[PDB]
Amino acid sequence: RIGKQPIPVPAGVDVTIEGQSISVKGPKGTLGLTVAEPIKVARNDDGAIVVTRPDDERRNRSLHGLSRTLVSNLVTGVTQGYTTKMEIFGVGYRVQLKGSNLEFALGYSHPVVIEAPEGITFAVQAPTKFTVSGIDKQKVGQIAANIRRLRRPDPYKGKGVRYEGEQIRRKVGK
Amino acid sequence: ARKGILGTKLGMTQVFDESNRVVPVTVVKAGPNVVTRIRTPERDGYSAVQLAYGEISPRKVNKPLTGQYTAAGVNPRRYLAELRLDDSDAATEYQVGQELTAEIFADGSYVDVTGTSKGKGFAGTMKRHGFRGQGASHGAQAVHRRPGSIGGCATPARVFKGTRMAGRMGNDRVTVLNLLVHKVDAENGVLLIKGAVPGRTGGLVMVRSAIKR
Amino acid sequence: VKVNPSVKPICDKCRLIRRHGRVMVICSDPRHKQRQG
Amino acid sequence: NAAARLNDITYNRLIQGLKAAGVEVDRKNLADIAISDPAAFTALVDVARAALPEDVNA
Amino acid sequence: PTYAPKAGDTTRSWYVIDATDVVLGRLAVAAANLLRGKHKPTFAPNVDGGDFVIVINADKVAISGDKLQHKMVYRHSGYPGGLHKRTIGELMQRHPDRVVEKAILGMLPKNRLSRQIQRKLRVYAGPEHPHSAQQPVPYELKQVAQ
RNA sequence: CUCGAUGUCGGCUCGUCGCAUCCUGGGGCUGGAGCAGGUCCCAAGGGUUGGGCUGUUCGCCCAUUAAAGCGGCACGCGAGCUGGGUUUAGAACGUCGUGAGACAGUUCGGUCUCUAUCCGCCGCGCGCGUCAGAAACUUGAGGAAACCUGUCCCUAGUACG
RNA sequence: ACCGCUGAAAGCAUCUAAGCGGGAAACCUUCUCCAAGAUCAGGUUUCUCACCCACUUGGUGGGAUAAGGCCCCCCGCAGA
Repeated sequence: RIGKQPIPVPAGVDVTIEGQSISVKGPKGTLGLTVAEPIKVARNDDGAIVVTRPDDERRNRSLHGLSRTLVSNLVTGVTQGYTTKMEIFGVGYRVQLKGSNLEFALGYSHPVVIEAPEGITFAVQAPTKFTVSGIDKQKVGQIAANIRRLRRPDPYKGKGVRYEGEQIRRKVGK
Repeated sequence: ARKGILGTKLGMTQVFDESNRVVPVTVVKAGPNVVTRIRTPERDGYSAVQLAYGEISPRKVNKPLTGQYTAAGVNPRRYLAELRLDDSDAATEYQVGQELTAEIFADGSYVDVTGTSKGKGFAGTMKRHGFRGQGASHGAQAVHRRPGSIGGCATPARVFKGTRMAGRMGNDRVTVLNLLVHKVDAENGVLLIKGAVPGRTGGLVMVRSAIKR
Repeated sequence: VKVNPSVKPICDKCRLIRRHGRVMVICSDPRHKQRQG
Repeated sequence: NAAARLNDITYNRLIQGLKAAGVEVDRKNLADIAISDPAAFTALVDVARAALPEDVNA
Repeated sequence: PTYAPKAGDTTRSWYVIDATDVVLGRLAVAAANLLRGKHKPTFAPNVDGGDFVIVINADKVAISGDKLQHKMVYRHSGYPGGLHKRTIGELMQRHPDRVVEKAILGMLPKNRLSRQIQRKLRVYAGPEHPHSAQQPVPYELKQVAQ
C-alpha cells in the first residue's frame, strides 16, 4: 500500500537523479543513494519524487516500498537531523566529553572512549543523560548498538542505557 | 626497519649485572667491516640490502664476485647476505658502502638472532624428535631406542607423509627470538648478548632487530 | 534458546518467521525463543 | 561439425537437409570434401538449407 | 583417411577474449574447444593442434556471489589432514587466474596433451596484455543456429 | 572372501582421525541477586596426569589438576617389543562318568623365525633439464613445524548481597 | 552460534529478501622453517664473450680451450 505514497520535496536544493542514483541537498550536508535498477524512478510535475514498479515478482514490491522509505529517509534526514536519546539508570557514572568524543564509566576500569565516526553530533543533556544525532539512521544507530551488551543491562537492578522505555524487566526479589 | 648486522660467534662467557645477578652472555664480533648493496623494489620488488662481512684474499675470490664488488666499488668480503627490511618504499635508509657497526644497537634493545645450527649428524628419533624409547629390562628383545610402530595395518595401507624418523640435523637456519642486548663494546665491535646463539664458534650469525619485545 | 526440531507458538502473543530459511518463534519474552533446530 | 559451424549450421540440420534433398553421400568423403574443397562443401550446405522444411513443427 | 596430422601443418594464431560479462562456464568451454581446435575441419586429437587463447579481465568473470561465498576449492598436501580449504572468492581476490585456469583444466581431457595444450594458455587478471607483438584476434561467443 | 594359514585380549612405544566438547574460548535461557552453578547451539587448534588393586579392558580407591573426554583405524599397531592371560603336551583339589577322559570352573610350569625385492616413508647423492657456459644473492606459488595454561597481588572486600 | 542498525513484501510489524556493522583459542594473513624439478623450470647482477678439423662450408660430427668447476693431497666442533 506504500506504492500509493509520493514523497514531497520541501527543500529540493539539489535533489536529483544521476543515472539511477539520487543526490540530495537541503539545510544539512549532502547525501547520495544508489537506486535499484529494476525500479523506475521519476520526478513529478510538482517536484515530488515518484518511485514505481508493478509486481508479479514480490521483490519488485519490496524494492518499491523499501525505496520509498529510503528516499523519505534522505529527505527527512537532510531537512531534519535524526537523533537518539540515551538515559542512564545506574550508580557511579558521569557522562564525560573530553576532546570531541564520549567517555563512559560505570563500575569497571578503563573507561570506554567511543571512537566517534565522521559526520555525527554527540550531545550531553545531563551527567546521566546524553543524546546523539546525525543525517543517517544507519550511522547513528550503529553507535547505538556498539554500546549495549558490553556489560549487559541486568534486568534486576539496572546499570545502563534505555531508549526511553523498552519495558525493561525487573528483578523478582532475591 | 629490521636493522641488523653480520657477525661471528666468539663463544660464551658470563658477566655480573648491576643488581648482582649473573648474565650468561654470548659474544659476537660485529665491527667496522660491514658494507652494503641496494636491492630496490623498483627492479626486484623486495626493498632489501645485501650485507657483506669478512676478509678474503683478492686472489682467492673469483672474478664475477670481483665484478659485483667492482660495481659496488668495495674491497671484497668473505660473506654476503640479503636482509629483508620492510614492505614499504624505504629508499632513504641505507647507502652504497655505508659503515655499519654494532653501534646500531641501543644497549638494551631486544633482538632476533638467526644462523646455522651445529652439526649433530645422522641420529635416531631419540634426538631427532625425542621418543620415549622402550626400556630393555623385562624381556624386551631388541627395541631399545627403536621407533616402534608406524600407523595402522590394513586400511591405511601406507605410512602418513612426514612421520618422525631418523635423519640429519644441523646446519639449519634457526631463528631465536627476543634476546636481550646486554652491552655494546663499540670500541672493539664486540656485542654482548644475553642468551645462547645458534652455531659454532667461528660461524656466521645474523643479528637483527626484534619486533615483539 | 530452545532449539528443537518442532516449532509452534507458546501463546497468543508471538510471531513465526523465516530468517535465512530458519523457522523461529518470537514471543518477545525470553522463556523459549524456540528455533527450528 | 567443424566445417558446418564455420558455415553457421549444425550437424543435425545438415544431415536432415541432405536427407530431404536425397544426397546419399557418406560422411567419409563428405569430410574429405570438407577439407580439400570447402567451396563445394558450402554448396552442399546451401542445398541442405534449401531442403529443410521450416522449423521444429509438424 | 586424413590430411591434417602432418608435421608443420598447424596454424597457431593468438585469439583474445575480453572475458568480463561472460560467465565462467561458457567462457571456459569456448576457450577449451577453441584451444583444442574443434572449430577446425583439421581437428586431430592425436596432435597438439588448435590456436592459442588469451583470457583478459579474469577478475571480472561473471560468477554469482551465491557461489563466491559457498563454492570452495580444496588443495590437499599429502600430509595427514593437510586439506588446504580455501574460498573461491578469496582466490578471486588473490589469483583469479588460477580460478579460471583450474576451471579449464577440469574441462580438458586427463592426458598429456592437457599439458601440451595448457602451456599454450595465457591468463592475466588485468585488462592489459603485455604480449601484443603477435596478432591478437578478439573472439566472441554465440549460439550458432537451431 | 581367506583353511596348499587372515597369528587373536591386555600392556609398552610412535602417530593419526572424528566431535555427539572433560577443560581452556565464544553466546542465549533460567526456579540466573553475587561467587559458584543447571540446560542448549557453535567451535576439534592444544592439553587431557601420576599411583595402589586386578593377568585385565572395565571398574573401585587415595592424593592432585583449569580438566584427569568418549570413540574409529584387524575391539590400531607381534616381518617393532613383552606372553601374565588366552588356546596344546605334564601335574592337581572339587564336580560329571564304572573308564579311558571332559567341563565358558579353578590352580602350578610352559621357546615368538625373517640377510627388506616393490609401493610408501625418513635423510643424503649422481645425471639431465631450465634453449650459450659458469658463479653470487633473493622472492615465495604453495607447504611444513608451533598453537596449552595456572597462581598471587592491585583496581576492590569494590559491584551485588 | 549469538547479537544488531536500517527497512519492505503485509500503510503496521519484522536482523532480511536489497544493503550495512559488531562478532571467538577454529579459518586466512602477520611470527619461525624448507622451497622455482613450483617444467609458467622464475627474479637481479656479474666474469668468459670468440679456436681448429672430418662430411654435404652450412644443416651436421670430432678435437682443443678462456670464465668457472671437478678429481688426488693436508684438514674441519661438516661428516655413514
